[PDB]
Amino acid sequence: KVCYFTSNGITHIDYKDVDLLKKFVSERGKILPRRVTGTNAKYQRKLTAAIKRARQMALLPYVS
Amino acid sequence: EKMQENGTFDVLPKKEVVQLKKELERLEKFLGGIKDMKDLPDALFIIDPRKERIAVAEARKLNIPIIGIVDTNCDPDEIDVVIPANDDAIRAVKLLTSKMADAILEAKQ
Amino acid sequence: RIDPSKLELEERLVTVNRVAKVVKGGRRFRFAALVVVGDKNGHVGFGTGKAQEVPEAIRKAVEDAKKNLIEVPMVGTTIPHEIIGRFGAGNILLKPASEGTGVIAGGPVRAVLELAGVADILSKSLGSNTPINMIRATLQGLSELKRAEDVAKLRGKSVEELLG
RNA sequence: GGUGGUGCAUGGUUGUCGUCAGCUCGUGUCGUGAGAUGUUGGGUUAAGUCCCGCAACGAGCGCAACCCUUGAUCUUAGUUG
RNA sequence: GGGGAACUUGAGUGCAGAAGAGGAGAGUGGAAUUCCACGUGUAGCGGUGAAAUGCGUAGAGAUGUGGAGGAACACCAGUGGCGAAGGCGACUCUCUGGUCUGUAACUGACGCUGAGGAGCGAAAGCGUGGGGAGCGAACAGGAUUAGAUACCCUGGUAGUCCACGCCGUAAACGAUGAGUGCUAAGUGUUAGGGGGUUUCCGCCCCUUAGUGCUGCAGCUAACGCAUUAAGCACUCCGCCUGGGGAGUACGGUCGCAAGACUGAAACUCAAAGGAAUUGACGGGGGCCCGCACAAGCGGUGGAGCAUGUGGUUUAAUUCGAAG
Repeated sequence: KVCYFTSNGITHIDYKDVDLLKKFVSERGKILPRRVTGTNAKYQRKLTAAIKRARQMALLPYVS
Repeated sequence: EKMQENGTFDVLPKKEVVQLKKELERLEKFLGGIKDMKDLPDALFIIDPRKERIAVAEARKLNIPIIGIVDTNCDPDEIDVVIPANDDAIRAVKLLTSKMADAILEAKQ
Repeated sequence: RIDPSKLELEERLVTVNRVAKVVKGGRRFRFAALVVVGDKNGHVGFGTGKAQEVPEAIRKAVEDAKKNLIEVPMVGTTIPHEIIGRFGAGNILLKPASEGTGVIAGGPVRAVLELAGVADILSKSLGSNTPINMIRATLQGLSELKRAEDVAKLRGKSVEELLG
């Protein structure tokens, strides 16, 4: 598919961008996989670097 | 073929159908118009040895210089005469076989 | 090139192996054969021999023998130089010598060199003692021989310059 | 002369796997060689039956068939029927 | 080989980048297991091939909130990252190792390998305390079975877990000792860099580095291996010389011990193993067949009697046939 980040060409996720993150989160709260989203390896490793932190600030759910 | 028109054609009406004419449909296809050979020839023309290395092997194995249009992935170690062209252009495979058939046509004198 | 069948082949056998195969009932004993075939003027070859009998395997050895021959240089009834063949775990080296030295070779190998006409070879079967591969150890080395006038033509050089 | 001995000296003779769908050869190649291909793959059949595909093309012993019986009818022949 | 002097590609340094589950430290959460407090609520749940032991009218199991406590860190997860190997996956911070690119600024061969020596090295085990929710050797119980000191079954001690000290072994595996160059491709994939139209996105091409697969020459005994070599060459270190006896005994070091490392011999077989092929078998799979089985009918094994071999019995019970 198409990388969502390279469509913007965008750097650092800036963790408060919850609605930008919620596109990459599944229905119940799990992490959407790489091959469905079609991101990049540099970007996919920043996602779990970001998504896990917003889980610890209650901005992203664990299991909903 | 001597039997079906000149020989004993009247044995059964279906011995020829099950066996003889079923043989006639096979060998006129699968042994075709090379049938009047009676000799070991000294040349061969093919279209794709990369598709059909199998035919080239025994021709190579008896030291026979052969010709052929080849694809770019073919074997120049194998063939003595390299002809690089489109393997599936219907005009070009008619064109290149026209020059070679007219080569031996003028060489009949 | 391919050596033609317009020669005088002498074709004495080397060994016979009885060779089995195990079916529902029991074994099936057939025979194997290999015959060194050639003249005494520089053309040596062989073929395999497979049948269900003794003598028809001797027949079918001659076919692939006449399908596969090879030629050896006979400089002074010697091999022209020294070489070591290495085909398939049987090493057999080849050394030239003077003309009185006879044919000192292994069992099956002695039935090869006399079927070259070349009567001056020292050799020693380094590798295994198996009859097919020792003959494969000979002709593969004999294939890699060279002639004195040929390599001077390869180098673009004088033939006598290879000697002096 | 032995119906004396050994069917692990034998011919011959039959059972048996089972009337099961199999066993090989010739040529060609394949693999240093043993062997492998043909016989495997696809579709069927009671079946190596048969078609298609197929580095194999073929042939041989098998299967079936031609042999009998019973099941219909005609010709010829009708007694002891 | 030695000495004297230069060059910069080998290797190193600067500088500019980029990747990271690399290590060590103190702290932080989120589901989930159990435990316990209690509401609500009734006869069972629990477990298996089947079933029992265990748990339960004293109120279990299920369910609702709340509480303690440990250890494990889903999703991302990928022949994906990194380390020399063992290994490391929640999160953040502090501290710290190397890696790769970009050149050129610098050094002027400063390098490679390395016996002994040194340090690291999963799991088990050891010594001292800490902590012990799951899990769990030993043992116990219930089955299973001719036997069950086993697989199953409910519990269950050490352990695992932490700090610190030691043992220093494994299929510690890529069954491939480390480095340098060279030798068709095609192909993904992780990190870059250069360019070509383009801010782009992108496509295409060139290019370093690990990372996988299919492949030529050649190597190979065959399977296979193939720019990450088992190709062709070279420098260095370890190891093997038939199998068992045996990694045993003895002798010595080391350790808190368990045992590790160095390491035999008398004896004895003519062979033990390597890949490969045809077979036969499989309480391995796939297709498929016969009264084989299922769905039925009628008998045999009880009863007398005929008959046939057994054994036994006799003067001999003629000999042969034995799933």
